[PDB]
Amino acid sequence: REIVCVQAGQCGNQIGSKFWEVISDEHGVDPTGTYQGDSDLQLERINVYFDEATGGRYVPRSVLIDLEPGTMDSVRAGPYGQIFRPDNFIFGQSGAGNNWAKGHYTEGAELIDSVLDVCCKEAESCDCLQGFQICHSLGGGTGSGMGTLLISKLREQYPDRIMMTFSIIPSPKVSDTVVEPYNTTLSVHQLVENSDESMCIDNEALYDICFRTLKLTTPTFGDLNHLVSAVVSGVTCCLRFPGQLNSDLRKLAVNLVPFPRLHFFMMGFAPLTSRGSQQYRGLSVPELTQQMFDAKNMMQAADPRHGRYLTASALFRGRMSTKEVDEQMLNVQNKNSSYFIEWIPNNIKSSVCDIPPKGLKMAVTFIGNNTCIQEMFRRVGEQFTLMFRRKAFLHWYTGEGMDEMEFTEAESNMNDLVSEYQQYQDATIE
Amino acid sequence: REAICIHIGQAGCQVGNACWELFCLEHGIQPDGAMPSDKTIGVEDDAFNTFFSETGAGKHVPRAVFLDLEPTVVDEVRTGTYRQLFHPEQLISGKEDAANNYARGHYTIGKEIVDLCLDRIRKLADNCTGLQGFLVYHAVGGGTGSGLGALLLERLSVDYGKKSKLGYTVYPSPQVSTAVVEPYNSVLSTHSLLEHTDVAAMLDNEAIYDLTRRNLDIERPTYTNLNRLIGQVVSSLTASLRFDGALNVDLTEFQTNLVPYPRIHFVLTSYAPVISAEKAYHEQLSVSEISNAVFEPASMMTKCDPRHGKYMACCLMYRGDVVPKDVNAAVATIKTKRTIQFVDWSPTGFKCGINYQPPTVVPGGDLAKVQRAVCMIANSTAIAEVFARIDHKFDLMYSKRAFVHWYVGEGMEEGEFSEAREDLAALEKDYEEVGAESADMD
Amino acid sequence: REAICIHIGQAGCQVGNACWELFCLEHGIQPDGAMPSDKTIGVEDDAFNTFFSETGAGKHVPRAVFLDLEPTVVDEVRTGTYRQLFHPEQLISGKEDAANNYARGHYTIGKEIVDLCLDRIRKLADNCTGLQGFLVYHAVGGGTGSGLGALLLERLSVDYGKKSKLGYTVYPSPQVSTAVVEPYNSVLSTHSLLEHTDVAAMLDNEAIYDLTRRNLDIERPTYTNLNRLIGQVVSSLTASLRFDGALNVDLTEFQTNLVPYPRIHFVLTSYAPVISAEKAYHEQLSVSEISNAVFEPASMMTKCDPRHGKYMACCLMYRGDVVPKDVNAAVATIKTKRTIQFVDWSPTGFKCGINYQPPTVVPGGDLAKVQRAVCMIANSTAIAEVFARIDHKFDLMYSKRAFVHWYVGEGMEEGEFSEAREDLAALEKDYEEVGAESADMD
Amino acid sequence: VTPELQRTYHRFGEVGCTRRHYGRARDPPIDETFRHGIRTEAGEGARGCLQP
Amino acid sequence: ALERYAFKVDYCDPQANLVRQYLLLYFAEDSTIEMHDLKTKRVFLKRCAYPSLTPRELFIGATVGVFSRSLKLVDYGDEVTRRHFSGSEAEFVVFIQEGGLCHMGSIIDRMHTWELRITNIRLVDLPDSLCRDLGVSRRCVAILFKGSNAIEKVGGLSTEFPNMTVVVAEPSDVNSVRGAAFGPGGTTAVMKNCSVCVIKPHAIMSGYQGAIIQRLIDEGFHITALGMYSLTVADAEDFLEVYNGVVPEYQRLVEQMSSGPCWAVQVCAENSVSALRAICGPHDPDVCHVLFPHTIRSKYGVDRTRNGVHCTDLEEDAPLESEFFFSLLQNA
Ligand SMILES: Nc1nc2c(ncn2[C@@H]2O[C@H](COP(=O)(O)OP(=O)(O)OP(=O)(O)O)[C@@H](O)[C@H]2O)c(=O)[nH]1
Ligand SMILES: Nc1nc2c(ncn2[C@@H]2O[C@H](COP(=O)(O)OP(=O)(O)OP(=O)(O)O)[C@@H](O)[C@H]2O)c(=O)[nH]1
Ligand SMILES: Nc1nc2c(ncn2[C@@H]2O[C@H](COP(=O)(O)OP(=O)(O)O)[C@@H](O)[C@H]2O)c(=O)[nH]1
Ligand SMILES: [Mg+2]
Ligand SMILES: [Mg+2]
Repeated sequence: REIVCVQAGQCGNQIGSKFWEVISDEHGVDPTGTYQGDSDLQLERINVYFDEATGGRYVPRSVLIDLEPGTMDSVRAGPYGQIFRPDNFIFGQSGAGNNWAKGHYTEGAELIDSVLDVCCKEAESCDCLQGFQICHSLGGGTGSGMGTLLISKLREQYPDRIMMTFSIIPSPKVSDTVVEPYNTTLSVHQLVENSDESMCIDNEALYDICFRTLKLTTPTFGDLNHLVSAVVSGVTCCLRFPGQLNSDLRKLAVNLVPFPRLHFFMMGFAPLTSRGSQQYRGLSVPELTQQMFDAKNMMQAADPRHGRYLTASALFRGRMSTKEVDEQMLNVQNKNSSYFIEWIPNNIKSSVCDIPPKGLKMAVTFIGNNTCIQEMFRRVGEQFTLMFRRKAFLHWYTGEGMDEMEFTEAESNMNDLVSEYQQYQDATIE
Repeated sequence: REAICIHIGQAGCQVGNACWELFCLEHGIQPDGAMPSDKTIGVEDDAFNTFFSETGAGKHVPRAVFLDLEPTVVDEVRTGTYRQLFHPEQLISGKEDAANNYARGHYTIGKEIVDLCLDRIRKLADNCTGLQGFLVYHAVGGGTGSGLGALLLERLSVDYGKKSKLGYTVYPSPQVSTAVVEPYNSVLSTHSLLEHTDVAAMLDNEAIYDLTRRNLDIERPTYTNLNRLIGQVVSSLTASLRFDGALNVDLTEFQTNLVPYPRIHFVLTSYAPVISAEKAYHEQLSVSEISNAVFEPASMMTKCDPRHGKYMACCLMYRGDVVPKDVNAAVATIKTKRTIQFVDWSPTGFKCGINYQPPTVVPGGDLAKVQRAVCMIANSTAIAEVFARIDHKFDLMYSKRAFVHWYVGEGMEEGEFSEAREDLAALEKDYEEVGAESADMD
Repeated sequence: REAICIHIGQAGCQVGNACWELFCLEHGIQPDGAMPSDKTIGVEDDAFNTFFSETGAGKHVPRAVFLDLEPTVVDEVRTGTYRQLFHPEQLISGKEDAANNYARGHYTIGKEIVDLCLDRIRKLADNCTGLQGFLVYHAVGGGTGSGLGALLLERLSVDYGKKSKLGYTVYPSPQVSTAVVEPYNSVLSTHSLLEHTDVAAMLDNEAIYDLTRRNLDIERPTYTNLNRLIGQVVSSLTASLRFDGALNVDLTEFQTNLVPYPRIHFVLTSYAPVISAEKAYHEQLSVSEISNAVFEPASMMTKCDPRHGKYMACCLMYRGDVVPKDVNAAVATIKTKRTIQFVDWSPTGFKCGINYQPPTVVPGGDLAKVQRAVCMIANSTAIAEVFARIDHKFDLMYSKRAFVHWYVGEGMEEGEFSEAREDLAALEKDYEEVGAESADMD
Repeated sequence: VTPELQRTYHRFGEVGCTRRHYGRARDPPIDETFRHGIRTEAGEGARGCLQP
Repeated sequence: ALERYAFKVDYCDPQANLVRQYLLLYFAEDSTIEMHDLKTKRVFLKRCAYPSLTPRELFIGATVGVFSRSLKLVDYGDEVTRRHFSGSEAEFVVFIQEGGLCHMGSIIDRMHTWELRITNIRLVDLPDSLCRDLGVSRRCVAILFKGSNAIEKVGGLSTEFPNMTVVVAEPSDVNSVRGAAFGPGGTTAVMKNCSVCVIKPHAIMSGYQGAIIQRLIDEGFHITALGMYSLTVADAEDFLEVYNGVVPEYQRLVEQMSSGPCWAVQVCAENSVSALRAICGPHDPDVCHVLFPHTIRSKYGVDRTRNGVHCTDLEEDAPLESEFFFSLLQNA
């Protein structure tokens, strides 16, 4: 049960490099590609993410795409970069220009066929294909346009598989680019139709994790991408190791999404704690559960206390009793009962896996479906409405060729997504 | 990757000498175009490629042309220290100057020389594989810089099309002046520059003199100091193309982020750690102090006060040892300030860039050595005040036809003055209209 | 943590030289701004931070500006021994003095210099993270000290708002005098200072001369002695910020404890073990004797007699080897005396502070070395007689407008004299009313 | 020929050169090789907290 | 010193069985490295910090480990480095006479502290002609070495160790002793009642070799043979046949022993194999750092693959290993 990864744009390629470092470490793969691990449990599911080349070496089932090769040359030049298959790097000759329309319509359609050819070559070689995994930012140019284009093409070609996305989205507190609202609105419009499950992360939340929880004096983008790579590698853990209560991406989707538009989730990872403090507090399921529901440990700016949970899932790694897990999830549901949607009798799914991440006795990753995500989209829509009334930078997009009607359509679809989330928050059983 | 530099007239060639001196010293090419015979490693690196191409013997030669109608300045380049760096065909010189007449440069004299310039630029553009714009240096106060610069920009814009054209322009200072006919030439230049340029950077000599008096300790500055500051600014802006960094910025990203409407393309430029060596040991120079510095009007290189207008967009380029979190904290502190105001239709007002290469130190230079620097280009409605004073001086002179007989004799209809003056009036009205607030009622 | 020092005019700069000499020697920074040469490890302790900031190379620089309209005193600082300590921007000098005219400082000349001062203070305040007040040194008898001190305090009070501002002020002595126009300048100063100062410390040169004659054995004192005494007092008050102690006292606690009503903020200062080296080795200097000393009128630094009034609050600072039981026993002994009287609405009349750092000895100095010292600041109604006598001197001169034409020529209306004189009359009435018994009503 | 001390005390210096204060000329000359500014303190990482 | 070093290195690829060449640059101002590919003219690795690499280890014929790859320095890639190493290429010989065998570990340690690189070493007995000509004893230790300012440095051995060292500087005598002392020939190793200890390449580059030999002398053992040999991959496999299927780090041991040259000593004492095993310590340095803190592997070992020294485990194989080191490798 093997996943194919696609990494698009600068943010996606950078997070991907750290992800493949973390995965190669957990399975004991040397940066030369030689297996150097120390338990049979590592080898027995290696097929899930790696293909085997002749001899010792293993090669990772990933496609790298970018519009200017600077980032790709940096990732190929990195310390683990050699493991990647040379034929899997696809690049153009001129940048996205931070413009969605350029990335989607002009150079996108020029490159996109070679990416589908590589993805099809990789998929049809698999004996049974599980979902795709894609990392990209929504605020950028090449990330937004080709990521959503490629997602649409893969959804046309593999409608029976799973579609999973990890996405970084612009915050108003610390923007790097002026035209972020347009690109974000068009990308959310594409995702809500095409995707099966989409995960969202705010850079502001990663900075607050680093400064308040980890007390790092000088965090860097490598740290933010390491936290994201930790959650990404954690969600898939039950695919590739034994456990007392197995779980699967499809089982996650069936238990989390009540209605097909409501597929946007929050992320957290629990055993975050500073090196000075670690001597003072042992790991246990109550402690993990307390950190797990603390809004301090969530990777989005919206806070759970302003909404209600429709559904949530917790995947535990480590040797632990099921009784303590079940009663902790029951006690949290009973004590905070106003924050859980009342017409569902049990909102939390649990899963238990025997093999923890290296150097931790136990870990849990938390996925939550909460209506407070509407505030984030609303904030982006406000900035769009401020910019759109004055045609502030629109001639670039119109010069690529877009009709203004796309912008009003994308706004209407995002506004309808916000309305759909808001109605279930404010409702009675009747 | 590649950019082509076009230097026109006296100010543009003299600023070019400082620019190419700096770019040589930053990459390490010796003045004869070679590299040290010892430092060679076997496999060289692409960073020069933005500005230099190498011959098969390994000599470097730069992607520039020097254009003048009088010989003297180009003969100074041919006989100077950098004789061997430039290709001799690239250094084009006429017989006689345009004598402060835009008409003489544009109609009579530049028409003979212009086809050589296009042939040289074509020969350069054929030896490229990723050209991404033209950089142009000229002054609009003189005859050949205005007239031939306009004619050449028109021809370049028809032949090359969509490629971007970024101009660095020295405008006539608001009370320091050097020639009587400056208003006429600047108006007629600006008429052509409106249609055929993608971004225009504004300079005033009086501001760079003031900056060199207050921050540096120079009582008697001269043009070499100003030209070294301009060269440093250009090196800072093009560094994003040439070295590794956290947040790169391609030249098309400047135009996408800075220009909201196709006429609103005139921008202000400033540079932060202009400081002397003796001051440098009394002060630390963290990110937040230089970020606060770039917004003070004492730092600006154009004589305008931005407190009389509203910012529309800012582009902040950081080079050296800077970390993104400090940029974010600084920009949030700037955003907090009450004397800094943005138009309400531009909520996300800033674009950032971060590059690892620290600023270079020039052997004869007057700047201190510093670990980090920031450079800003920003779009603001305050620029409307600069045009209004030139227009007032034009109106004063044109009421009596003070010099017009030269221009009509050298080939121009009197009507062309009124057309240009009406176009600049419309540009002033555009800057009045763009700055308004509407639909307050909801 | 941080405090910023502003020195205005001649007396304030001369007292500043002694203050910064003392603070350097007490912390151990060399006159060139460096640490002792015997250490080879990074810095470990924050106590310098209240007054100095370090550069990345480890030089120290002090949190002060020197403001003057005449060059001579600041040029003396520039050419003196502490040349390397100060940043050159901090030493600000005009061209010509305010010529003992408040009007010249406030209206004509200080108006040109004031914007530079605010820009420097802003540049200082931006490099802070817990600023807790301004310290200001000036004399109200001279023209630039009065006019620029008032204008600058007004601007600081609008721009910075709630931040505290504490002034140390040299007032015209009650019969010693140096210039004819002292009453006019002191009245006009006091009018502005009433609205725009949070605590005012009162000084008379005649008292410090008397103290140096009686206690020390100095027949012929000069300004360096007085300035060193003032520096010791300021060091004692700011020591609570800088060193470990049993009972610390933050600058906001002064304001909370000493000021009963918002106008009643003028305080007297005195210092106990002013003693010569020959007397110092024959005697111990215990707590109860020096506590008895600070209440004797021979110890005060202002020429007023506290027996003609009632105390409202006292703040007692002990520094050195003192134990709390001895401060409590001393205050209990003081409280029994009948010639010391407190207003009946202030039953808990005392605040105590205890700091471990003993007073520093300066190589050329005249104070002895002592293991302990106490410094007192107290609010008392006796100050009303000093103002009443200044107002009487004003009334004598002002009845015929003896010199007013200078002030009216330099830009001031004659009406402003009467306004200020009526405001100080109201301040006098405040001191009669606050001291009026109220328990008589049943 | 203008002597060195009097030239130190003139009002105007040479063209296009920075001038020192006259109370500073006797001191030893400054150093130009050194590069000023505070070094950023970059230490540790998130991997130690995530993977003890 | 330097601002930038430049060497070209070869890397033996086990999967491809080819030898690849790269270009390695070291920036000494901030301790970062960067690698390029000569065959492709492309970047292999950016400027990344690498604190385990120091300028002292950079010399020709050395071996370094960069991201689990063993790189062998081959030739200078720049003329700055060639000019800086203009000296340090002449080979001289220092002898240790009979009275100095008890102090030979201190001699080798002193040579290592003087920035001197040993290019060969052997314990031999010279023919009588060279014995008379040079002025040495019958049984002596011959050390061949190179380095910067070599002659002036080795003059200090005359006063630190009186009358036990002989220095040779003439090229003709060096050629004669190179032909005679080293090369194919006989050996002084015994064939019974012996044990073999092997110094791994990483300890050779780090240079704890003199301390190990002097510890062996101090404990009371006798050295009956000594030499340096370079092991091919097949030789390393045939040396560690008995460790296949028994220890989990067999392949890593193979590549470590084939990485570079190794020193092999022979020890003779009472119950030699057990005594040497006791003095070396357990196989894992983690056990040593807790329960056996005085052993050699505690000081000079970091994991199971690189525990510093190697000692015979089965008393049935001591003559086998002694033969494999001192006859098969030496003679042919
Ligand atoms: N900053 C700077 N300004 C210059 C320089 N040279 C000339 N200028 C200014 O530019 C204006 C004069 O323009 P010129 O370049 O001399 O005119 P021109 O291009 O030679 O035109 P012709 O006189 O017809 O040959 C004046 O305002 C000068 O102050 C220079 O080297 N640096
Ligand atoms: N303690 C002390 N008092 C001084 C000193 N110099 C002057 N004074 C006193 O301050 C008052 C005179 O104020 P000045 O400082 O001379 O006035 P100014 O600031 O120079 O104002 P202008 O005369 O307009 O320049 C008189 O009471 C002097 O006794 C000094 O060095 N130490
Ligand atoms: N978390 C994270 N964010 C990044 C990284 N690189 C860029 N970003 C953010 O992504 C946005 C820029 O988008 P970008 O990737 O350049 O868009 P593109 O030009 O289409 O590839 C900004 O908000 C950056 O702060 C990274 O490595 N990690
Ligand atoms: Mg000219
Ligand atoms: Mg004065």
